[PDB]
Amino acid sequence: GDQASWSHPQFEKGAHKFRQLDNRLDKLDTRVDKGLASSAALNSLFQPYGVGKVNFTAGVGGYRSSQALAIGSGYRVNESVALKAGVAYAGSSDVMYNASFNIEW
Amino acid sequence: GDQASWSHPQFEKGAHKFRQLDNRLDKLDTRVDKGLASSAALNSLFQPYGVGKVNFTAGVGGYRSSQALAIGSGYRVNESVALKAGVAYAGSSDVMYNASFNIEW
Amino acid sequence: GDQASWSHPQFEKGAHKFRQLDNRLDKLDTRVDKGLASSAALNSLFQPYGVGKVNFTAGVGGYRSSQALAIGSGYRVNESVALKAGVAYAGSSDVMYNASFNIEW
Repeated sequence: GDQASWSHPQFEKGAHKFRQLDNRLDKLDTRVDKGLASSAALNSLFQPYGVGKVNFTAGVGGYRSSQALAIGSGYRVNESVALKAGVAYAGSSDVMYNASFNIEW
Repeated sequence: GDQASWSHPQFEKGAHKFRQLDNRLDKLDTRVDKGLASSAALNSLFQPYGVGKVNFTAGVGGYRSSQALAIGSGYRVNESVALKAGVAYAGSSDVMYNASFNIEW
Repeated sequence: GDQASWSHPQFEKGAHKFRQLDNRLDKLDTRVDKGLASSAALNSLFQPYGVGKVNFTAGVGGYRSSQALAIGSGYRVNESVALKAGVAYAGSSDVMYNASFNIEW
């Protein structure tokens, strides 16, 4: 039983199975921790005004116990239609890209 | 050992256990990939102005290697109080709903 | 086989291994459900205007089949530079913090 809490070794091949599963779960949670932190940072922008010019959006964020840096840019044309798109950098292999559009009803 | 990398079969019933766990993990990660993509797309809006009318917010996004479509709408009354709410459609069984409010301090 | 669907018990110690893994997966998905709901709620704000004052941002959200409450606040100085930062409360042990900045290009 390894030390006490873990206790991966179970059978002739249960130790490798338990370790593999435990490693996969930790990897999923990690991607969500950093992935959410970066995504939020990007979704935390909104471009300050924009009657017909370009605006730079960027910022950092954090989730649970992780941190990520997100960036982006969009062009705010007129006061009726809009558009925003940027990329977020989380951890190492956790990258995401956004692209939405705002409109007045 | 299946092919080489996988190697699900372990014992008399380890093959089914390893496959079930591997399938569950992949399903969790998937929901996060599309779920985050859609959520972000919705959170990437902000409604262009709004002194006392309605605004339509919609857009698409992507995370890691997935894509989702999000939509929403809110009424921007006055220049002090606000409100935004919309729904996001990710994958197939990945739907989320938002509803927040902005205020000037 | 427990009841039918579950069927955790497999070997002399497979029941405990299957239960532990199944419990971990459910815990990961949970953190993502509430974590995404709260994060979105916070990222669903944008501060209504701000030429040189403070703005309070807060709201709730939901993902899949969960609900969370998020809050935050930032100071909107001038009509070129900006900043937003807040904290989101999800479930019980699912807390996140954001902090980004907007700028006109």
